[PDB]
Formats: sequence, C-alpha cells, structure tokens
Amino acid sequence: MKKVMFVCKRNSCRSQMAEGFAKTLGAGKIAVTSCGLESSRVHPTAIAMMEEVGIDISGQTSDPIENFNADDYDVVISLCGCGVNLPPEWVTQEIFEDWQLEDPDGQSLEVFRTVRGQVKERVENLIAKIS
Repeated sequence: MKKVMFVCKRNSCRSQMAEGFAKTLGAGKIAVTSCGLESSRVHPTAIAMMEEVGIDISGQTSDPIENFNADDYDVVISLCGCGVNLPPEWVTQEIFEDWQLEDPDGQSLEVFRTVRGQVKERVENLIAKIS
C-alpha cells in the first residue's frame, strides 16, 4: 500500500492534524505518517477541537525528517505553502504537494474549527485522486 507523509515546520501541529484526518477518512485507502523538518508536535487544543469531528491525534509521535528514508513514503505532502526545504528523496515521489495551510497553534478556537475543514478538503481531494 502507498504511504502518505505529512511534513511541516518545527513548532507546527498541522502535519499531525493532516495525519489525523487522513488516517480517519483515508483509513481504507492509504497508509499514513507525519513528521517535521526539525520534528513536529501534537497540541491539546488540536485534540479537543477535532475529537468533536471524531478525529484522533493524541497517540502520534515525531522525529526530524532527515532521520527517515523517503522511499517507503510513496506520497509526500508538505504544509508550508509554495516553499519548503527538502532533500531530493522527499520530493521525487509519484505524488507531491505543498499546502498553503496555516497552523491553528497559538490562535483562536474559531481558527482551529476553520483550519480542520481546510485540512479535511485537502486530505479528501488528495486521497480521492490517488485511491
């Protein structure tokens, strides 16, 4: 099965949140993980703003992207927007993206409840074109 990696900046949760929608809606369509350029984190408000949509991220982890192989991630989605720093093995995939998607970390709960749907439609239209 093809594996989707979601990647973002050091202090971001949108890579972990993108994995949350993708493992819930893409559950029977693809394999999925998430990471960050100098690693990434889960966020308590991204648990509670998303469990009301039936999503889970609480059990997820991260390490710096250069510790991973890229090759076992047939599909790689960045969330930095038309500009990300990546080694060539992380971009040469059969499908690549770099989403123009913000982090709700440190913003209002209305921004969490907005960005969740922006992640959902990005995950959905990405997975629907590959599976």
